[PDB]
Amino acid sequence: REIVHLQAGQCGNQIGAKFWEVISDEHGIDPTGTYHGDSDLQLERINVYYNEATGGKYVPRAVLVDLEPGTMDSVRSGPFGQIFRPDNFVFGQSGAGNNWAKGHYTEGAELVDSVLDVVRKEAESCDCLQGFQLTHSLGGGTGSGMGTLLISKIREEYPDRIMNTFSVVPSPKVSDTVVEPYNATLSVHQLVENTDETYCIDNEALYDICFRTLKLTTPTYGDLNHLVSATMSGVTTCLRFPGQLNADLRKLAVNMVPFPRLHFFMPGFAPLTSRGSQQYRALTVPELTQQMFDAKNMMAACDPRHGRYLTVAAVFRGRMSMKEVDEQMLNVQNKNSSYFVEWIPNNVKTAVCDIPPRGLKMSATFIGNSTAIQELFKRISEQFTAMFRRKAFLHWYTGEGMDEMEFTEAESNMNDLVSEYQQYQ
Amino acid sequence: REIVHLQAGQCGNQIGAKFWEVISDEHGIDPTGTYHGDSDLQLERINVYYNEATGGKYVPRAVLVDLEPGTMDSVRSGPFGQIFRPDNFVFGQSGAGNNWAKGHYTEGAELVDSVLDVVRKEAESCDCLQGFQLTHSLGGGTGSGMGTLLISKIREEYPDRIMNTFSVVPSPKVSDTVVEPYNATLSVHQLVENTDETYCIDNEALYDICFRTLKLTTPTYGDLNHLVSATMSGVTTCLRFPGQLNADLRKLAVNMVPFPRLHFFMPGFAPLTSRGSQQYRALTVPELTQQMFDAKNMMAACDPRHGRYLTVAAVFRGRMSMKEVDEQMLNVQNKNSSYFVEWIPNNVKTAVCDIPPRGLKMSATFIGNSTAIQELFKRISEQFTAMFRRKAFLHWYTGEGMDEMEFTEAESNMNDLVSEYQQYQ
Amino acid sequence: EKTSDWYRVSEDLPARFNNPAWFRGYRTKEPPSVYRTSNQAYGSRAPTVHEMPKVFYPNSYKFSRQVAVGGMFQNNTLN
Amino acid sequence: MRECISVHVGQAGVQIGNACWELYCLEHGIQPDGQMPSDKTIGGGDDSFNTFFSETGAGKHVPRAVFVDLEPTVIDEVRTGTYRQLFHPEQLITGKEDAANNYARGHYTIGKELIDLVLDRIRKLADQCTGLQGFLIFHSFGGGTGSGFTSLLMERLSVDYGKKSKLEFSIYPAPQVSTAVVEPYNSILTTHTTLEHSDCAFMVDNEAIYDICRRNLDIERPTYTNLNRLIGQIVSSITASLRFDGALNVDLTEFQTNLVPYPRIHFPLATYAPVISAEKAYHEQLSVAEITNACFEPANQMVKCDPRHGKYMACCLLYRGDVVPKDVNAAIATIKTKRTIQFVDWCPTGFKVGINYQPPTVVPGGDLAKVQRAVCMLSNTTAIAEAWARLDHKFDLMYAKRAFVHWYVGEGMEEGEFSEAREDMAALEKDYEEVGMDS
Amino acid sequence: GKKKQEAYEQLLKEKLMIDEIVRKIYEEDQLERQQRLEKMNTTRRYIEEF
Ligand SMILES: Nc1nc2c(ncn2[C@@H]2O[C@H](COP(=O)(O)OP(=O)(O)OP(=O)(O)O)[C@@H](O)[C@H]2O)c(=O)[nH]1
Ligand SMILES: Nc1nc2c(ncn2[C@@H]2O[C@H](COP(=O)(O)OP(=O)(O)O)[C@@H](O)[C@H]2O)c(=O)[nH]1
Ligand SMILES: Nc1nc2c(ncn2[C@@H]2O[C@H](COP(=O)(O)OP(=O)(O)O)[C@@H](O)[C@H]2O)c(=O)[nH]1
Ligand SMILES: [Mg+2]
Repeated sequence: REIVHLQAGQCGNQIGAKFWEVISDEHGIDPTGTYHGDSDLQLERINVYYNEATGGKYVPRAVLVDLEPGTMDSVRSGPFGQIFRPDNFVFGQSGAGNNWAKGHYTEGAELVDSVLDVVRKEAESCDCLQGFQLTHSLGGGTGSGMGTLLISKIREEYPDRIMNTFSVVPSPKVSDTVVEPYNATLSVHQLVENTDETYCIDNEALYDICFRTLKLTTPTYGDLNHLVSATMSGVTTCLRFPGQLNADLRKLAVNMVPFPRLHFFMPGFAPLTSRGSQQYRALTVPELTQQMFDAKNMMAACDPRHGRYLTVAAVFRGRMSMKEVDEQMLNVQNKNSSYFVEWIPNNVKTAVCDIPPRGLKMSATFIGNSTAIQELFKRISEQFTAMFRRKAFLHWYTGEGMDEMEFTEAESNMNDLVSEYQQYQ
Repeated sequence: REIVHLQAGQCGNQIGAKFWEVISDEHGIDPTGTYHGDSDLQLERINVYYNEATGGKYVPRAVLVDLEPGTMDSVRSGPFGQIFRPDNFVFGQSGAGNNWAKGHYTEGAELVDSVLDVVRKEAESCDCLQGFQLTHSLGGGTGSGMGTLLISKIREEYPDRIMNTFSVVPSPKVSDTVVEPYNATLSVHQLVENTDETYCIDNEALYDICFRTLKLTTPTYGDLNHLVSATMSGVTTCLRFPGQLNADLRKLAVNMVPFPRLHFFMPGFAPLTSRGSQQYRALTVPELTQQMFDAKNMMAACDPRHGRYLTVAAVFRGRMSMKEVDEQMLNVQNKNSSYFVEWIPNNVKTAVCDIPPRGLKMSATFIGNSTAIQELFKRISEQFTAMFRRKAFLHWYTGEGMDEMEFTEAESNMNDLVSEYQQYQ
Repeated sequence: EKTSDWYRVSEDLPARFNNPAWFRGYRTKEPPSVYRTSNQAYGSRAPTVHEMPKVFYPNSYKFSRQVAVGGMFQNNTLN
Repeated sequence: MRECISVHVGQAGVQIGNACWELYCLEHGIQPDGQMPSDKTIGGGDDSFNTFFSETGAGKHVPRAVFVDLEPTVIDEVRTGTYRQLFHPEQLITGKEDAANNYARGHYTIGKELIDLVLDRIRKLADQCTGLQGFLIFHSFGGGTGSGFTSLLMERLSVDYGKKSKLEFSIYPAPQVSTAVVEPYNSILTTHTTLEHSDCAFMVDNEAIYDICRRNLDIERPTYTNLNRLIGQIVSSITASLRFDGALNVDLTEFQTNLVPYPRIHFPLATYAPVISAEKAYHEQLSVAEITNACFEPANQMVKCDPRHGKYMACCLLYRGDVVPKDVNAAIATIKTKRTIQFVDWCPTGFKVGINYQPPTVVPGGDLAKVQRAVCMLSNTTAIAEAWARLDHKFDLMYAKRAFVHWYVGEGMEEGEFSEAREDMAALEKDYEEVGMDS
Repeated sequence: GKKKQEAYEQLLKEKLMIDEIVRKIYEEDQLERQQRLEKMNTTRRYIEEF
């Protein structure tokens, strides 16, 4: 089993970088390429996210892609930087002024041809290919746009591998770009098109998580990005470490996504305690379920207590008993009866790996398709509606080769989904 | 078995000046001519490319032809240029002028007799000669004009001996000689019925592979001569070293020339890294086979993706099994079979040699007969006829004994040459 | 360096098979070199005690050769 | 006495041979270069060398082989290698220029330069032998000297020794995996020799022995060495009776009249049985039963072809080692009891057997494990027309557009011959299909 | 086998025999460079004295 990682965009690339460290340490590769680790349960599956390099060296399977050249230098000049291969750092010249357009019809194009060539070598090399993977935002031509292109093109050359975009949905309060509403709407259509499990994360929630559970006094994008790194490291765990109830990326999808169109899920790490309560707490399978469901954790800003929980998953890591997991999972499915659709309740999917996260008796990740995501695709649609009506900052998107109908087809797809969700509440 | 080396022109002399460096880098000959004892399989077949001298010293069988002593003031003053024998240094007093007519008709006869005398004297000192070989320039006049005068002269008294040439072909994008399409369409008119095999060397192909792949900051003509000499030493490796499936220069042409007017080929050297990417790459067979199809490391500047391969041969140097040589090559037959001719499931020669060059555990070089040569030929014919229609640069040829019937017959079989590629596409 | 100590001897195999140290015509362990042809792997290492066949059943025509000379018994005699 | 000149023509042969003569020396005690490392003058009544090694007059035990190849590169490697002092300088004939993949440069132009020396050596190597059972030609059924010179020699070996025998262990142009592009051609024209001046062609395709190393053995990424040692053990098992003793031994003449039926269908197969690598053996019981059942198993045939597409005409089973006669008969029963393995309507008994006594020789530094049992099942099958089909089809995808045909015609071979060849195989093709039809 | 060795030292004896006279060519070639330069200057000093 193997999985490529196409970090496109700044949000994406910087997220990809931190993730590669949280994937290295766990496996044991050092900030160069040598295995200076411990057990064999750390090199028995370095074939998945990693490759091989003459002389006990391990290059990450990645196709770093972004326009503004600066991004790549930052990654290289970062920590685990030289690990990435030089001929996979495919970057561009002129940047895309946060225009979903430029990165899909203008700049992206010239590079997209090349990006797919580097991505080809990576995939063509390995025989099996569980699925691809992409890390992007949803509010700039780099990640939101160029990506949707590097997902469409990829899905049409490889239409059987599990795609998985850990996108960062646009935010409600903590905004940053005024063309963000547009950037996102014109994008969700392409994700709702062909993406197996688009895990949606929201800067807002991640922030609160760092201001109540991590009690951090000042969360810098470093920390905020680390939390998402844990989720990117807790879905592919059953693919690179032993387990008592294995569950790879594909399985998770089949036993999660109900109809082939609800592929927007929310994340959640488990033992995320402040440094002043790790002493007062007792990691026990139970205590790893309250800090697992409690709205706060869910990193998407869509309190599931509003809508219903379509299908819930829990890829618990660590060394726990499954009678305990199974029970402390049923207690939930039962007790909270409304949320889990009462008429057709989705017995939460549970999986248990053994190799835990470096320094943490037990751990777990959470994926829960919830009929509440609506209050996220919806807000981005009210923001589109407003600006679109009085054709707002459209003289830039139209001035790229895009027409106007495209925007209406976009708004249609989004509200089409909003109903496709409400029709299960 | 042996092959003599003969070169005419400035570009021929400059290429062979470092060709004799790279062929003595393998045999272990210092720039005087003595052996440096490294293996018995390093001089057991040195007869092929070297001649014995008065004990210890090994003289090359090289004859150097030009109309000026300018490029011969540097081939002798080079770091490895004292090795040549001075009676083979045949030069004229007056230069040509980058023209075919003055180099083939008026001052050709004053030097072709002296060159034909010394190439016969070396040929009579042989046990068994497989053939001759030439390096020259098509755009110029000393390498193209008198160079193809020696093509026609040698074929007269050596008909049954295989004779290949390594000629640089005129540039697609940026010209060097103002009258270079006149010289090529006269030279290509003569080499197509005489040479058993020929190799196209595009200068922008050398610049594309030096910028994108090997990544020299300031390329010079030394590194270009390194790459053309490596693939020219690599094709002929099985003559002088043992191998478990060998291929001399004569087995190549019977394998790649299906029609007597169809012998224009495409060379390439497989392992080419930068100073950074050397480390992040495991040097084995599957990484080398499917990478040769990648057009970025191709040495043609006219990709086969707008053409069709006809027959391709790769000779492999080093200790490798050919199970994975055949298994990865059939993997790059069935995955992309449209660009190959569909009536042959396996149109590939695979040849092996057990002696690799120094510094590389295994190496490879390939020769390709494709359709995209006609894209070079169609473009150079319209480049020729754009200035031939207006009688532009033509009186400099008619002043040296050149009428128009030979030019209208040089474009005639060039037009028959572009006609004999469309039906095989 | 003796096959009677390590294997079980067959008591009829020739004493050439008893110790393989006499096979002195093989290579003298010159590994690592780059210029080492894959065809030099033919008999690259000397056979040891762990190779020698357990039994050996040769076809002695010594009885056959001493009789097959000339012709067989023919009755040219006067009975 | 029972002797057999071993001819190796072409690089392919010289290589399979350099592998055959090590499994021939190490089988006996012949040292790398003759001089049998003797000691205690106690006699041993060998006489088992008189099947492949001829004693000179000073303990050099010289081989009765004749390596021959135009290109002087594969035959010079033997003339300066660990076996430099085994062959007589003359018995390793060489040339100067190769046949560069061309049946013409093998049976027309060059060839003639050596078909007089090679024959003379085979002659002077025939008058010193006291029982020339038959020659064991080893040629590539798909290359220059392989097909070119073999034609010349095989023809010049029936216009003289005629009444004799010529068993041929040829490499078969593989289905897909192919190195030579002028290969399809260089084969439909070499059937103009095997279908006439031969006796039994144990064709062995590279592709098959390029996967049996992956499934059975674990050797992934196998080279020619490995291939040669396996295509060098079959010849041993087939030529053991002529030396080592046992029970129901089988000479070459007899191994033919118990196999090849009508005077043409004589192209069998070959399947060594205990080919499991050491790692495995430890966990299995290679017994007469499994060794024989795992002989008629699709994924074990040395030529890429389904055995379940053709009735097996005859089957010569050559066992070696501890093979209690009873156990062999048992297997043959079970084999006919199975239904997947179908036989013909013109060979009730069909299968023939034979038990030598010597164990399998374990070439030092090898992949095949040290088993106390082994069975080489030469198998004649009507399905061989499958590996024959592909070739003819590919031939007609090229000779239909006069492809790579000048090079051959130039060296001497009127295009008329190519056609005369295509139909030659049409006959043998119809033949196999025909010999399958029943009253 | 010893005759092959003895023929090898004949070439090695002959190896230094050419290297003896190749030095003599360079030693001779340097002499005319001084012979030209001496004739360069003795014509100088006498061209100015006149
Ligand atoms: N199985 C096996 N086949 C081999 C081996 N060596 C060579 N071959 C076969 O030989 C073919 C290559 O052409 P050859 O028959 O060797 O050509 P050649 O004998 O050198 O004759 P010329 O090239 O004309 O001089 C390949 O298709 C292989 O099938 C080997 O070691 N094992
Ligand atoms: N959660 C999170 N958000 C980020 C990260 N890096 C950047 N962002 C935010 O994501 C938003 C989108 O940025 P992006 O679209 O990548 O900018 P662009 O590449 O120039 O178009 C910005 O407003 C950033 O504040 C990160 O590592 N984690
Ligand atoms: N690869 C390589 N090409 C060269 C070199 N010198 C000249 N050329 C090529 O030769 C072409 C011009 O040839 P020219 O000098 O007119 O040949 P001449 O008439 O025989 O002297 C140019 O397009 C150059 O690219 C060299 O050292 N290496
Ligand atoms: Mg050959």
